[PDB]
Amino acid sequence: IVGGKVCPKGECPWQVLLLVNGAQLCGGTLINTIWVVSAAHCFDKIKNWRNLIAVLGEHDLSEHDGDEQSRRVAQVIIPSTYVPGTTNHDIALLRLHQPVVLTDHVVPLCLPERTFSERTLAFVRFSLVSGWGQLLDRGATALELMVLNVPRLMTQDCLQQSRKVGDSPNITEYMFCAGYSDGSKDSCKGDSGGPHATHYRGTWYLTGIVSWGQGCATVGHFGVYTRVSQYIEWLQKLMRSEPRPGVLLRAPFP
Amino acid sequence: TVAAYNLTWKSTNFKTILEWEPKPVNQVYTVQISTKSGDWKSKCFYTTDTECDLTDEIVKDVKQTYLARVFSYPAGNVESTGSAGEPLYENSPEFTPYLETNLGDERTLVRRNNTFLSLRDVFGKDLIYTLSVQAVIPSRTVNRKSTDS
Amino acid sequence: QCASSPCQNGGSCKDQLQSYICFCLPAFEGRNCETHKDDQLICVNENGGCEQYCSDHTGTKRSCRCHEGYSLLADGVSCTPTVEYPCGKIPILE
Ligand SMILES: N=C(N)c1ccc2nc(-c3cc([C@@H](CC(=O)O)C(=O)O)cc(-c4cc(CNC(N)=O)ccc4O)c3O)[nH]c2c1
Repeated sequence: IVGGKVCPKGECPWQVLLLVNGAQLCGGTLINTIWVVSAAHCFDKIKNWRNLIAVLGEHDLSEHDGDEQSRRVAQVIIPSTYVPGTTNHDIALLRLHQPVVLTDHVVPLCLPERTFSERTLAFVRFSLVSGWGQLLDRGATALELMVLNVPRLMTQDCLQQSRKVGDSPNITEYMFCAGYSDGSKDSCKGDSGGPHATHYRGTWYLTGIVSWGQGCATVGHFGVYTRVSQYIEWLQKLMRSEPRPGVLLRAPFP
Repeated sequence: TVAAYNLTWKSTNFKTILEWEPKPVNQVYTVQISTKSGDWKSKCFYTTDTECDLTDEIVKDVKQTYLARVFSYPAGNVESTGSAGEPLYENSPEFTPYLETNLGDERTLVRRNNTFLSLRDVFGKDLIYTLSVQAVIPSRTVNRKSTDS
Repeated sequence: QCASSPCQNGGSCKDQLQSYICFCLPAFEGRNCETHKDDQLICVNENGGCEQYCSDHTGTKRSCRCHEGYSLLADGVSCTPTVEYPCGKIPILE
C-alpha cells in the first residue's frame, strides 16, 4: 500500500494473509469461518499446494501476540474463465481445512447482494484496500498491516484519465478502477488478493479484490480491482456444494 | 443508446437546473450529482426530460464544487449496460454555486432550518450594488454583476 | 413566465429576464415545483431508504431486507445483528 496508514490492530478483522512455505504470497478476505476470497493469479505458480496457509488475526508480521489463527487451505477454486497469467476473472475462493474462531480480531466481511452492490455500494466513493505488500513500487513490503482509502471510478472515466498504455489488459466488466492518478496513493504487489471494502450504513462489504495496475502509484494510472458483484452467485453456489476431490478446482463461471 | 451532451448548469439565486441534449428517442435518463469526494446521489429517475432540477442538493453546501453525470438507458431495458457492464453516461462541468450562480433584500433557494435565506445571508460582505442598480460580488471570477432594474 | 402561474404544488414564482424562479415547498422540487419527493421510493434511489437490501415490487411498496446474521426491525428499514460477530462489523469499534 503506497500512501496508506497503519490499519489499527483489529480494524481490518477480515484481512487474511496467505503464505507458501512460510513466505508471504498474497492477501485475502474472510467471508465466513472456512471461506476466504483472494485473487486467482496468486496460485499461478503453486506446486506445493499443501504448503499454503492462511492467517487471520495477523497484524504485525515481526511479533506473534495472542491473536493470529492459522489454517491450511484445503481447496482453491478459480473461475473456469480465468487464464493463468491474465488479469481477467481474477478471483479465488479458498476453503480452509478447519474453520477459524471469530473473535474481536477475526470477523468476516459481508459478501453483499449483487443488486445492492451494483446499485448502492458502487456509488459509495471511497472504499479501503489493505495489505503488507510493497510500500513503494519496488520498495519494501510492510510488517504492520497498511490500509488506504481509494475513490472508485466508472470505467469511462478510468479510460478517459489513464495514460494510454503499457502492454495493459483492458478494464473489462469483471474489473473496475480505484485510486489516484497523481502517483501518491495505490495498492501494490504483495497486496494482490486482499479486499476493497465499502462501508454502507454501518456494515462493510467486499466490493473488490486487489488485482493489477501499471506499477504502483504510476502517474496517469489507477489500480484495477476484480468487480466482485459479477461473482456473488458463483461464490455462494460454491459455498453450498460438496467438497470435490481437488486442491486447485476450476469451477464453471458463470 | 446515445450519451447526452451539452450538459449545462442554468442557475439564478441558487435555483440550479442542469440541461443537456438530446431529446431522447426510446431511451431515458437518470442524473447523479456528487461533491469531489462525496458519494453520488441519483435524481430525475428514468425521465425523458433533458433537464433536472438539482437545487435541493447544491443548496446543502453552496460552497462545494459539484460534478454531475447523466446516464442513458433504452426504455424497457433500463438495466442496459455497455461492454464494461456499466450504463452509458457523460459528465457535466463542475459547478460551485456560491461562485457561479447568477444573481438577480432577495430570498435565494438556499434554506436553513426549513426557511429560505437571502442574498445577504448567503453573500454577506461579498455583495455590493451599483446605482440603476446592479448587484455585484467583486470577489468573483465569472458572473460578478447581476442585471439591472 | 409568472403571469402564467408556472409554479405548481404551492410554489411561488419570481420573474427574471424572461425566466422566473419557482420557490417550492419542502416536498417538491423541479423548475415548476412539480416533482413530488415522496414518490421516488425505489431501490435505485438512496437504497429505498433501507439499511441493507431492497426489493421493489410491482404495484406495491418496496421491501427492505437484511443480511444473514441480522434481522429486519419494526421500522421496516433497519437491521440489527442476531449474532456475536455479525459480518462487516468491527468489534473494537462496537
Ligand atoms: N498497482 C496496483 N494497484 C497493483 C496491485 C496489486 C498488484 N499485484 C501485482 C503483481 C505483479 C506481479 C508482476 C511482477 C512485479 O513485481 O510487478 C508479474 O505479473 O509478474 C506479480 C504478482 C504476483 C504474482 C503471483 C504468481 N502469479 C504469476 N503470474 O506469477 C503471486 C503473487 C503476486 O503478488 C502481483 O500480485 N501488481 C500489482 C499492482
